[PDB]
Amino acid sequence: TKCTEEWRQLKEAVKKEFAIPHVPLDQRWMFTLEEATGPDIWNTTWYPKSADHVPTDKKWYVVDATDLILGRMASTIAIHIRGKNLASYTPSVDMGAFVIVVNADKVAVSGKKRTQKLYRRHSGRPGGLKEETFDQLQKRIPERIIEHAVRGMLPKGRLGRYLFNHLKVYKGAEHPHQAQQPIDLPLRDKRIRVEK
Amino acid sequence: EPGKCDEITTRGYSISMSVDKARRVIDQIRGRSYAETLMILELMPYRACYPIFKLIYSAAANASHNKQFNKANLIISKAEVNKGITLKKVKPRARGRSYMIKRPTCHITIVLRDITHFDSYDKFLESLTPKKLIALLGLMSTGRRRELLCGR
Amino acid sequence: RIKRWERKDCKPNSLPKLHKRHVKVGDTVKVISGGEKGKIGEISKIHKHNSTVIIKDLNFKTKHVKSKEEGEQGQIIKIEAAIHSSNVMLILKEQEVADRVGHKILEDVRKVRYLIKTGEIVDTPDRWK
Amino acid sequence: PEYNDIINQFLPKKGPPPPREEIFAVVVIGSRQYIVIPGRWIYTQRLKGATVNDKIVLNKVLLVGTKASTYIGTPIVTNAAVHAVVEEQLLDDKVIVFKYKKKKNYRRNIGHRQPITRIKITGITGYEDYPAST
Amino acid sequence: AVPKKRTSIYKKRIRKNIWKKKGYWAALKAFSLAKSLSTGNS
Amino acid sequence: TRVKRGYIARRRRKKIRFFASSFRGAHSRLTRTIAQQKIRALVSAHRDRDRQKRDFRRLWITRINAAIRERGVYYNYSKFIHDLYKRQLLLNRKILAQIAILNPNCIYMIYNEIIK
RNA sequence: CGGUAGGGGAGCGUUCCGUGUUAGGGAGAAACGCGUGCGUGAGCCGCGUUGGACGAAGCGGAAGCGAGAAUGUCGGCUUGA
RNA sequence: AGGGUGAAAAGAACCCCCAUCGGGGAGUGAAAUAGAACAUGAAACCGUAAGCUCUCAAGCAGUGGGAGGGGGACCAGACCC
Repeated sequence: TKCTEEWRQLKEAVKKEFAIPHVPLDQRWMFTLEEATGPDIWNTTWYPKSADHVPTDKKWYVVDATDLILGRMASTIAIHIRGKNLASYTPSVDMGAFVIVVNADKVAVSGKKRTQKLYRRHSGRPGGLKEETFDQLQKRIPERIIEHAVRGMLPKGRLGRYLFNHLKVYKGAEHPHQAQQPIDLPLRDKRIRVEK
Repeated sequence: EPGKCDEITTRGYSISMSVDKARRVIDQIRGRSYAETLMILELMPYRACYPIFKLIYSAAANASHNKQFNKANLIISKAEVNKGITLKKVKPRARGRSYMIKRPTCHITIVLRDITHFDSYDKFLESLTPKKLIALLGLMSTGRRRELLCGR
Repeated sequence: RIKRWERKDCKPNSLPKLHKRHVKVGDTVKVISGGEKGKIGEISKIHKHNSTVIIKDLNFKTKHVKSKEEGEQGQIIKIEAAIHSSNVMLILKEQEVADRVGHKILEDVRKVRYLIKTGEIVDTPDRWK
Repeated sequence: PEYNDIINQFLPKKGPPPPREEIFAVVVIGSRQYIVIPGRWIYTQRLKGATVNDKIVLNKVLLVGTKASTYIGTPIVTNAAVHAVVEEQLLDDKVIVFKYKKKKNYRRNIGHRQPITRIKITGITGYEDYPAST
Repeated sequence: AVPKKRTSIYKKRIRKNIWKKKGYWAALKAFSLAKSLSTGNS
Repeated sequence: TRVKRGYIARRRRKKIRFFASSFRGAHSRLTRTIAQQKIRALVSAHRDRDRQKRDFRRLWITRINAAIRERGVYYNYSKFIHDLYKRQLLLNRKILAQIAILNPNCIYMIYNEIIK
């Protein structure tokens, strides 16, 4: 086994190297044309190569959700997860950033929604519909409230699940993602912070 | 070309034995040592084994006599079980209606294979990759090179 | 196999049918057509229903005779075969030439089979006259 | 020596495929835009009146670019005219048009090979106008 | 009572292969006994 | 003059099958079901070629919109298009969106000197 | 120049006949399976393998002449297992 | 209901597995990828081998877009899976 394994791997390396030297691959920044001049990138609509959009290279964001509007925040969050943010957009793939939400339990809502709004899950039984209010749920598990608001705006389907994971909601103010240096989120809206 | 002389296709056929019940047994011995296979087939709890065993032993004896290579070397390369020639009895049933019961048959085939026929050639290609010993323009790299035929 | 359809055609009166044929048994013949072209032999046995004659030592044909009674070897008997009359032709053995046969009425009352090209008679062999 | 030889003979290595002028343009042809750079070919609608080998100039160049790129105020830059050569006027791969309606015995199958043209771009004639790029 | 359609293909393969794996298990066990047959057993 | 059919059947049903020989399961290998499916394949092709033309455009518009919103805080696709025609400038959506990808410098340059 | 019932025009193939005991064919026909040719399509046209002797055009003729549906029908083989 | 080994039975002496059946060498033959279940041998159906590929999925199974991977003893922005 050993002999044939090492010998096989020595061929696998060489054949890997033979192709790596056959046509090369940029990143973004760049200028229209180059010394690639292979298949027509220019009259064929752009479509991302996996080499571009790897999950390490993706940007990060943090939202402090204190004294905000739940829905208005969530739309921007959804946008920044999708990648409609970015010029290089593609519906088929996720090329969007991550999002981190903190102080989810201090998020605000207009009108008489703190009592009247109901969050329902139905166990999947002949009896069990379980329905609890906004504030009642917030006392227990406030994470959901943001999380649920966001998932409703993301595109449901195989992608919808995968790029949902990118949301990171939290109860309190501090968060454990200091390593990633997540920058602050830009916010298109006038109504987004509450009157106070 | 890559083999041709690393084998002997003994094909004992018209065995009175359903194909699925033969594939219970033959799926286990696709790629084993011949010694091991014989030890398996005598202890196994199947009617299926006996005619298989007979053909394995007949095939190995055939290989030892005819092409004259060692039984300790060889293995079972390609085992294969195909549909035979079906016979159809018409049995009665309750209330006048009648249904067929079939006597199924099979065509069993076994391709044995010596390990060490093209070993002189393969062991020589322990020589590491960037070598290309260009002697007869290309030459005899014809012995199951196995891993790649990336020769553009 | 024997083949069931291909047998002697019985007449209405339960008897097989036959062909007039240029050849007789007490006869020397050259082969015109086939594998053994040009070879010169004699007729021995004569199957009438096929128009196939049997020439002694010509259709060299091997046969794997399996042992009949005991535990012994048998042996590969190289036997003759049949051969169709149309392929064979009647040799002279004076000029050593082939022919195409014809009939004539001789002074001796009987009718006989002369040749063309050195038209010499071929009728005083076997039972004889 | 021998070590450097045989391997070199067998598995090669590539050079930077040409010189290239590297100065792009944007041309309009059959009411249809194309980014177009020199020493390079394009597929278009079959040009009615054009021969097999016959050079032509495209006078609808809405954009040009280089280190210091140059947009357009109006349409066409002004006296910029792209320089090209017709290659061949072969037809496109067959597109199968298929009328179908449910249950009415109305299957109607009909191919269509649109005639196209292959053209090869030789050079962009320089702009000499409205220098943008900051 | 009665089947609505046929399983047809691919599903019947999946069903049969587990049954052949029953055979595989028996083969393993019978292989194990051959070594026990060689030496001792008192 | 009896006329057996023979040749004429499966010489066309081979051609029928040649289409469907990438299909998955029963559809690939069952004469009459292949004949049922090929038609539908061609119909979905013909239908989606016209969906293509509008859907690519719709993608391009989103690309351009995404690109242009990164300039001024209140500047937006809708205004951008009318600003193009205000200056008389016949760049179609394809080119605009593709330059926005492959050379964002050029969109910056077009954005700079359209405003004035 | 959308199109069901439905009407009109223009074609493709199938076997057989005239031309023709044509050329083409045991240096490979009919068939059978594959084609990065052609046509608006029915279809056509070249390929070298399997195959082992038949037999294209073109101009014409004649029909047991085109199938997915008939709880059709004969044969094969599944599913339930 | 159930025709077509070959021109010729030349229908497989001998050897091996082996109680039989049947099989592999040998021998015959133009051919045994013509072995008597024998000529051309389509489809369904059943496998074996290789290339890619599914175990957080939802699907009349295709279609437009196409990530990543693989080619064809013929160096293509071409073509195929």
